[PDB]
Amino acid sequence: DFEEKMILIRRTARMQAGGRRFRFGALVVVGDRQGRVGLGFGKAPEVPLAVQKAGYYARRNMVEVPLQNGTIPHEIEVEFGASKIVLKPAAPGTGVIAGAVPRAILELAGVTDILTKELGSRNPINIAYATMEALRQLRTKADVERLRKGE
Amino acid sequence: PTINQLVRKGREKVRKKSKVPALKGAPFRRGVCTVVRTVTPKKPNSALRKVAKVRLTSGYEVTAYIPGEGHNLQEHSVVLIRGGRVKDLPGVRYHIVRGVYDAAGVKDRKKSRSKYGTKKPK
Amino acid sequence: GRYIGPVCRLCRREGVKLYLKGERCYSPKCAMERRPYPPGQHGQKRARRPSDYAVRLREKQKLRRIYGISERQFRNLFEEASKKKGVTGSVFLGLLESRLDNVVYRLGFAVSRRQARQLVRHGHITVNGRRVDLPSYRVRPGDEIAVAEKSRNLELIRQNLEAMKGRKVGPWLSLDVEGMKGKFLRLPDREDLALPVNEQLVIEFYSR
Amino acid sequence: PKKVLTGVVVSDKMQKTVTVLVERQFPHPLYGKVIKRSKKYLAHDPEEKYKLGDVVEIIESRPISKRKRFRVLRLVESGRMDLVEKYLIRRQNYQSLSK
Amino acid sequence: MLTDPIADMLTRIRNATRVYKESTDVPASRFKEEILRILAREGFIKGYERVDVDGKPYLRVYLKYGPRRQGPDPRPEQVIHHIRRISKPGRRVYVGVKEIPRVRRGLGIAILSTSKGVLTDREARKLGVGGELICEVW
RNA sequence: GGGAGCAAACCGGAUUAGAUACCCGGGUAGUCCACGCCCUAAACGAUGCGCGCUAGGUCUCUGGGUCUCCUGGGGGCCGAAGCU
RNA sequence: GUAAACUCCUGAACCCGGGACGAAACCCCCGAGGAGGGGACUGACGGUACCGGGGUAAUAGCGCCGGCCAACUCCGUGCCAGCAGCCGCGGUAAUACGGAGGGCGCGAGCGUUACCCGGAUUCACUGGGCGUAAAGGGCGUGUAGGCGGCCUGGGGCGUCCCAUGUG
Ligand SMILES: [Mg+2]
Ligand SMILES: [Mg+2]
Ligand SMILES: [Mg+2]
Ligand SMILES: [Mg+2]
Ligand SMILES: [Mg+2]
Ligand SMILES: [Mg+2]
Ligand SMILES: [Mg+2]
Ligand SMILES: [Mg+2]
Ligand SMILES: [Mg+2]
Ligand SMILES: [Mg+2]
Ligand SMILES: [Mg+2]
Ligand SMILES: [Mg+2]
Ligand SMILES: [Mg+2]
Ligand SMILES: [Mg+2]
Ligand SMILES: [Mg+2]
Ligand SMILES: [Mg+2]
Ligand SMILES: [Mg+2]
Ligand SMILES: [Mg+2]
Ligand SMILES: [Mg+2]
Ligand SMILES: [Mg+2]
Ligand SMILES: [Mg+2]
Ligand SMILES: [Mg+2]
Ligand SMILES: [Mg+2]
Ligand SMILES: [Mg+2]
Ligand SMILES: [Mg+2]
Ligand SMILES: [Mg+2]
Ligand SMILES: [Mg+2]
Ligand SMILES: [Mg+2]
Ligand SMILES: [Mg+2]
Ligand SMILES: [Mg+2]
Ligand SMILES: [Mg+2]
Ligand SMILES: [Mg+2]
Ligand SMILES: [Mg+2]
Ligand SMILES: [Mg+2]
Ligand SMILES: [Mg+2]
Ligand SMILES: [Mg+2]
Ligand SMILES: [Mg+2]
Ligand SMILES: [Mg+2]
Ligand SMILES: [Mg+2]
Ligand SMILES: [Mg+2]
Ligand SMILES: [Mg+2]
Ligand SMILES: [Mg+2]
Ligand SMILES: [Mg+2]
Ligand SMILES: [Mg+2]
Ligand SMILES: [Mg+2]
Ligand SMILES: [Mg+2]
Ligand SMILES: [Mg+2]
Ligand SMILES: [Mg+2]
Ligand SMILES: [Mg+2]
Ligand SMILES: [Mg+2]
Ligand SMILES: [Mg+2]
Ligand SMILES: [Mg+2]
Ligand SMILES: [Mg+2]
Ligand SMILES: [Mg+2]
Ligand SMILES: [Mg+2]
Ligand SMILES: [Mg+2]
Ligand SMILES: [Mg+2]
Ligand SMILES: [Mg+2]
Ligand SMILES: [Mg+2]
Ligand SMILES: [Mg+2]
Ligand SMILES: [Mg+2]
Ligand SMILES: [Mg+2]
Ligand SMILES: [Mg+2]
Ligand SMILES: [Mg+2]
Ligand SMILES: [Mg+2]
Ligand SMILES: [Mg+2]
Ligand SMILES: [Mg+2]
Ligand SMILES: [Mg+2]
Ligand SMILES: [Mg+2]
Ligand SMILES: [Mg+2]
Ligand SMILES: [Mg+2]
Ligand SMILES: [Mg+2]
Ligand SMILES: [Mg+2]
Ligand SMILES: [Mg+2]
Ligand SMILES: [Mg+2]
Ligand SMILES: [Mg+2]
Ligand SMILES: [Mg+2]
Ligand SMILES: [Mg+2]
Ligand SMILES: [Mg+2]
Ligand SMILES: [Mg+2]
Ligand SMILES: [Mg+2]
Ligand SMILES: [Mg+2]
Ligand SMILES: [Mg+2]
Ligand SMILES: [Mg+2]
Ligand SMILES: [Mg+2]
Ligand SMILES: [Mg+2]
Ligand SMILES: [Mg+2]
Ligand SMILES: [Mg+2]
Ligand SMILES: [Mg+2]
Ligand SMILES: [Mg+2]
Ligand SMILES: [Mg+2]
Ligand SMILES: [Mg+2]
Ligand SMILES: [Mg+2]
Ligand SMILES: [Mg+2]
Ligand SMILES: [Mg+2]
Ligand SMILES: [Mg+2]
Ligand SMILES: [Mg+2]
Ligand SMILES: [Mg+2]
Ligand SMILES: [Mg+2]
Ligand SMILES: [Mg+2]
Ligand SMILES: [Mg+2]
Ligand SMILES: [Mg+2]
Ligand SMILES: [Mg+2]
Ligand SMILES: [Mg+2]
Ligand SMILES: [Mg+2]
Ligand SMILES: [Mg+2]
Ligand SMILES: [Mg+2]
Ligand SMILES: [Mg+2]
Ligand SMILES: [Mg+2]
Ligand SMILES: [Mg+2]
Ligand SMILES: [Mg+2]
Ligand SMILES: [Mg+2]
Ligand SMILES: [Mg+2]
Ligand SMILES: [Mg+2]
Ligand SMILES: [Mg+2]
Ligand SMILES: [Mg+2]
Ligand SMILES: [Mg+2]
Ligand SMILES: [Zn+2]
Repeated sequence: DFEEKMILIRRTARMQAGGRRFRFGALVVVGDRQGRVGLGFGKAPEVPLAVQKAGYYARRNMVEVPLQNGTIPHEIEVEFGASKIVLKPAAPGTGVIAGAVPRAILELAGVTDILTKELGSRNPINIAYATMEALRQLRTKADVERLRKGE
Repeated sequence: PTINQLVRKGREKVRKKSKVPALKGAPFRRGVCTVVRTVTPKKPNSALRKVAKVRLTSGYEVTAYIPGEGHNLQEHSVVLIRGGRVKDLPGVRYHIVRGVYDAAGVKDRKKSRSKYGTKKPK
Repeated sequence: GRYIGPVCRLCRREGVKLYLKGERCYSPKCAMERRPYPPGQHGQKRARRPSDYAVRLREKQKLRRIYGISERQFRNLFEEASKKKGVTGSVFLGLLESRLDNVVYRLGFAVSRRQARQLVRHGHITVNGRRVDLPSYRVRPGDEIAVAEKSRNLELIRQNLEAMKGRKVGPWLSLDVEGMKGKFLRLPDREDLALPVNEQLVIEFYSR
Repeated sequence: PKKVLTGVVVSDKMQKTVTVLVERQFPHPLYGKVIKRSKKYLAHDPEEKYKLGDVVEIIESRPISKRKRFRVLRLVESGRMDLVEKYLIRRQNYQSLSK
Repeated sequence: MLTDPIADMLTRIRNATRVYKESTDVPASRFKEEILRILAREGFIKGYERVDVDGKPYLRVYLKYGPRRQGPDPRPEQVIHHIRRISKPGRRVYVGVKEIPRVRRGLGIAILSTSKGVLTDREARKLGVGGELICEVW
């Protein structure tokens, strides 16, 4: 249904008498390009099954994104423990200037104009989570004046 | 470090040092060969490589690599130094510029010939 | 000096149909439709996953190949398109279609964007009654892009213009098949143009 | 024009002259924090009416000597040795630095 | 000894809200009132009142909070997700009218102390003045 | 100045390929006191000082109060939120 | 690889004709030696720019193609020869060495070396830290300095607004 795309695949390992058995990792983003976006990470003894699992887990953890005409409502400096990322809105015709990771996410988010920067740890996995939790925290004048309403 | 600490002690300006004292901050440095030789490479690899000590117009005396297969440098050959480390040969910070001065370009070489001072054939 | 050389190989690389040539590109092949795959010994081998860079690159080169214009020029414009307020993406395209040699093609006087340049340099062209040979020329709005006095009677010009009548062209353009004149009504527009290229991709490419 | 500033007298030992200490404050160029800074001026006192611990106003004036280029304009408020002490103590500690 | 009472208050509001207190207190001050007034008058807190604690003047600040949420940890929304003192005693921060921050693209606020009184960021540009960037909230 | 015990160095015994050691039998400076130097350490919570604010459960040391408890000041453990 | 040949079309170069702007004032009469008017001289560049006519298909390189990083196969070579910015490649089956084919990237340029800022958020004001990763002083006392609670009033140095000068 949605646009499917993954950031990284990786083969981990685990020692064991006689040898080292492997698993594969898959960081996958899913998005409608209109607001819905989600991210999954799945592991499985083979690549394809791994991408599938990631695709599945991804379709679970979804999130809306308050796009104000291709852009974001307001900047945010969310730090995911070790990693830190900075989203910042921009005028149209700017395009999405970001690293491989937030690029993949923000794009499927249907975002098209936004400048960013990955301060702190550059770890893909954590940079990914950071971006998600980042978006999950965006707000519009609506939700805002809605809270300063308390009606 | 508190602002006041900063107001006083301040921040320490970095300053890096020249990876290559070819002196004069020059792009190149003429010099005369003095010990055309053949040294064994670093730990992981192995293949007697062509090097030569040079007395420079800058006063220093340094080793530099000879690029390409085979060469023509003797004890008194004049040559132009380029500079460019060699991860394989510890201590070599420079490179011979093939095809300039007594340095000859690679004979019968078709690809990347420019990096070796080799005219285009017929 | 411009491109010169096998152009249909470009048709094949970008994968998209590049309407550079005249008759052929509408025949049973812009080179395409017989060899839809890229040039070279491979091309028809299992295609490899493309990097973000591959994309931003090609989508950029695809636009450049289209206007068959130099890298130095193409770039000096993108930056000029940034200084100007207004969507840099669309604006850059704007400065492109305002390019004289291109006007000549969009006005139908030429079969190709390339034969358009030729006509221009050789001076077969005029703009407000003044010969011009620089394909670079930035055509302002409201300009009599007419055929040269001498040039009027000529196998090609006549032939191209003849074939041109009836065919309504360019929402921002005004063809006068009568005196072989034409006018740059106004700078084009976002949707007035149609091209196999997401301009945002080029913006992202030139961020590095 | 003809700059004028205020400061305490910290010396009167000279003939027809006094040393005035003037503070001045301003934000740090890079760190903002309003930082203090000061400077002694040799002022012309053609009667040594002004004395130690006096706060005064000295004005940019015609060169009187090698260092003297300000005449004392008027007494702001007499007696403030407390300030002089700070400056004298600031000095005292210098002894405890050499080797 | 307390170095800066203002940041303390902001911190008292911050630590209070993190646990979802109905309200907390803080020693009285003409200045502190103004900060609360603007803070409440902008919908960040319900209000306040000069309560008393053992003959000691305080200002009980009544906190505001969002509704309950769904899913794991129904931890409600915060009305003040972010409060932070800017111009510290360790380094005062003064600004010209032009400099004043846009704060979270208009969504946020930023109290300034000025020769016209205490007033939010937009207010300063409104009546065209500048002053000590006290802090900001959103 | 003092010197019982212990004990670097030292001597002998044993072990070992060797044993300039671990074990054993001896043993000096020292360890003790006065006055004076030395100023180092895993001088370690490997966590600078002061202040304010943010659940509780239990254990203990020490003060005050009619006291299955209340209220200060310390010493441990378990743990909210939160941090890492 | 439409690439070539071939067909047709245009016409850089070259040939011929014409050929500047830049130059109006000094000066000379009218007026008065003023204001005004009028009259004349001077071009190195240069027979150059440019205009008009005739008119020939008319140089292409250099870097790269293991990952960063766009671009793959064949042969030679066998830790040799050599590559290399970092990671690393070569020890019979190398897309990393060398040549070729093809490909990618720029183009009268392409690469190389040097230097500066960037990336470097790695001297961190913006915008970093110090239990175990580099980093709390062995502990106190205290000097200068830095910083400091609630209320009322004076001053207006910092701070702020305006005008003006300068920039
Ligand atoms: Mg994994
Ligand atoms: Mg499944
Ligand atoms: Mg599941
Ligand atoms: Mg965090
Ligand atoms: Mg975490
Ligand atoms: Mg952190
Ligand atoms: Mg980014
Ligand atoms: Mg970064
Ligand atoms: Mg220094
Ligand atoms: Mg190097
Ligand atoms: Mg030479
Ligand atoms: Mg060459
Ligand atoms: Mg250039
Ligand atoms: Mg003509
Ligand atoms: Mg940029
Ligand atoms: Mg950049
Ligand atoms: Mg000032
Ligand atoms: Mg001084
Ligand atoms: Mg003198
Ligand atoms: Mg004198
Ligand atoms: Mg001393
Ligand atoms: Mg000293
Ligand atoms: Mg000494
Ligand atoms: Mg000395
Ligand atoms: Mg009060
Ligand atoms: Mg700050
Ligand atoms: Mg005794
Ligand atoms: Mg004795
Ligand atoms: Mg004894
Ligand atoms: Mg004994
Ligand atoms: Mg003995
Ligand atoms: Mg014996
Ligand atoms: Mg022994
Ligand atoms: Mg043994
Ligand atoms: Mg022995
Ligand atoms: Mg011994
Ligand atoms: Mg003894
Ligand atoms: Mg001794
Ligand atoms: Mg004792
Ligand atoms: Mg005794
Ligand atoms: Mg005694
Ligand atoms: Mg002594
Ligand atoms: Mg001691
Ligand atoms: Mg020490
Ligand atoms: Mg310990
Ligand atoms: Mg501590
Ligand atoms: Mg402490
Ligand atoms: Mg309790
Ligand atoms: Mg118990
Ligand atoms: Mg008790
Ligand atoms: Mg009682
Ligand atoms: Mg204790
Ligand atoms: Mg104890
Ligand atoms: Mg306890
Ligand atoms: Mg927890
Ligand atoms: Mg032929
Ligand atoms: Mg024809
Ligand atoms: Mg013909
Ligand atoms: Mg002609
Ligand atoms: Mg000519
Ligand atoms: Mg002529
Ligand atoms: Mg003439
Ligand atoms: Mg003149
Ligand atoms: Mg005249
Ligand atoms: Mg003259
Ligand atoms: Mg006369
Ligand atoms: Mg006359
Ligand atoms: Mg006259
Ligand atoms: Mg002439
Ligand atoms: Mg002439
Ligand atoms: Mg002539
Ligand atoms: Mg012809
Ligand atoms: Mg040709
Ligand atoms: Mg031809
Ligand atoms: Mg090449
Ligand atoms: Mg290259
Ligand atoms: Mg490759
Ligand atoms: Mg490579
Ligand atoms: Mg590559
Ligand atoms: Mg490279
Ligand atoms: Mg060989
Ligand atoms: Mg072989
Ligand atoms: Mg082979
Ligand atoms: Mg091999
Ligand atoms: Mg190869
Ligand atoms: Mg080739
Ligand atoms: Mg270039
Ligand atoms: Mg270059
Ligand atoms: Mg330099
Ligand atoms: Mg640098
Ligand atoms: Mg970096
Ligand atoms: Mg770095
Ligand atoms: Mg560093
Ligand atoms: Mg870094
Ligand atoms: Mg700094
Ligand atoms: Mg750091
Ligand atoms: Mg350590
Ligand atoms: Mg300590
Ligand atoms: Mg230490
Ligand atoms: Mg120590
Ligand atoms: Mg010490
Ligand atoms: Mg003392
Ligand atoms: Mg002292
Ligand atoms: Mg003090
Ligand atoms: Mg104060
Ligand atoms: Mg003070
Ligand atoms: Mg009162
Ligand atoms: Mg007050
Ligand atoms: Mg009063
Ligand atoms: Mg006051
Ligand atoms: Mg003032
Ligand atoms: Mg005013
Ligand atoms: Mg102003
Ligand atoms: Mg001004
Ligand atoms: Mg002015
Ligand atoms: Mg002005
Ligand atoms: Mg100006
Ligand atoms: Zn075609």
